[PDB]
Amino acid sequence: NQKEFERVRVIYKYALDRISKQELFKNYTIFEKKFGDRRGKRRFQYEEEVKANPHNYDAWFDYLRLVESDAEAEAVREVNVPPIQEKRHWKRYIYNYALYEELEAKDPERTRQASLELIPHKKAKMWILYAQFEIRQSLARRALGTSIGKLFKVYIELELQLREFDRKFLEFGPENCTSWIELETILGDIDRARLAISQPRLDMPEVLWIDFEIEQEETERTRNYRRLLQRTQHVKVFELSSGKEGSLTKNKTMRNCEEKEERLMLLESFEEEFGTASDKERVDKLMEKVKKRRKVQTDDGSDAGWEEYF
Amino acid sequence: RKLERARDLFDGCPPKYAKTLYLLYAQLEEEWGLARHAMAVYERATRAVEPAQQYDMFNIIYGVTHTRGIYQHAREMCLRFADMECGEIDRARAIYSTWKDFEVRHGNEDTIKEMLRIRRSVQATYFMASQMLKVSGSATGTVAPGQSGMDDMKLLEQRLAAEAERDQPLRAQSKILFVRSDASREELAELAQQVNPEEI
Repeated sequence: NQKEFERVRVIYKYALDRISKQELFKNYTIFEKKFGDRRGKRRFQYEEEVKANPHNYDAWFDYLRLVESDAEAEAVREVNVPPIQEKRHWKRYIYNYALYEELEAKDPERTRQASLELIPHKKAKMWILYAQFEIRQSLARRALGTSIGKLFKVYIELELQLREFDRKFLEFGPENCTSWIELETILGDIDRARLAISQPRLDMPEVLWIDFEIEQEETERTRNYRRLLQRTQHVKVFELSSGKEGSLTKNKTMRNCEEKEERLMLLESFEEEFGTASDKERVDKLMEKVKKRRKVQTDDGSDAGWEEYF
Repeated sequence: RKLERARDLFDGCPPKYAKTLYLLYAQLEEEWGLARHAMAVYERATRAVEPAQQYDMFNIIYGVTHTRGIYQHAREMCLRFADMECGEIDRARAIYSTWKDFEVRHGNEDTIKEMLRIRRSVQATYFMASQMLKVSGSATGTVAPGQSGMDDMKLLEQRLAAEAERDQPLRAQSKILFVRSDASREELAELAQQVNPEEI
């Protein structure tokens, strides 16, 4: 109130060397007053009051103190930079969830030297194999060289080798070899997209053995009808509806189709697919009016034959 | 400038003057003025300063602390809603620190995902019964599951013909096991009809 800039700072500093050893609540309030009085550049005690209150937050348990370590470290980061990172490393380690919490913080600190920080965080046979393929070959390779080492790992590692090798049949084969150890069909469909690729895939599927065979059958059919029917016979036996859809896309479609339908009906009231596949076969026939009328004749023929069959 | 500050030695006037320095873009100096205003007018007029002061300074940890100092009504909720998305649960705890307020928190917690919301109601229980019915029943429908069903019993017993339909539904839900409890439920609701009819 006496308009003293410097004498108030003398009083405040001369008080806060003994009076907080108990603790520092009124010290923080007088810090807020000193930042206020300076207002009515000068936000130094703004940081000191926040940092003291951050450390003042008691560490009870392990995750509670490690949660506070995330708060004050971010406060220290935005505003001994190495010793605060080291005391943060011991707080996170000295607390299951800290492996995902620190890694983040740790990485950030390291980024803000690189070889030592990575060895501490990384501290098993497949992990060494993943490192030797995308370590030396800064961000992404080294910025997922330690984050990756900790469900889509075989898929991401196969995409990492395909990107590293191309900048290739050496890295793609490493993904194809690790696909076999359902999963191998993903690496097979990707390597072929980049016809050996079309085939290798086929061969693999064959050797292995409803969705997996549908992908291999549709790929060999789209590339340019003999092997499409062969894959249907060694897979379809959803699966019954798939065999009907395969015959639609791939002369003797009505006869064989109807035979199959009747057989299925006999091998189990449940003749809704015989009238539906016959109505689509009639409507799909080339002729409009003549095409639509032919579809009605084909659909009604299945309905009449179905309604007269017990 | 000094000619103007002479006025500061001695609210509309206040916001106006801060707007002057803002026009001169002294920025931080201007925020100081809002410091000098609020030490004066206390929790009434100070709010009238403070809402614009927040919207502005955030626009420019410090502001977080400023709300912290500030906190000692809806303004707190807007402000807290801001802080969580620019810890969230912490904010929800702050709002927790009235029915509409309970309704909000639950909404933001649902925004953080479903699991908390069932949790929120338990806090909620302690016209409010209509709200606990509004959320507890929903949680029961969503449904740990044994604790949830027993909770459905605890809530149905916690405290109205539609509610009778609710307890009857909870009894009916059982695969031939919610009958006895169901008839007991309709019996209790009938007892409520008795206490209601008994009223003058």
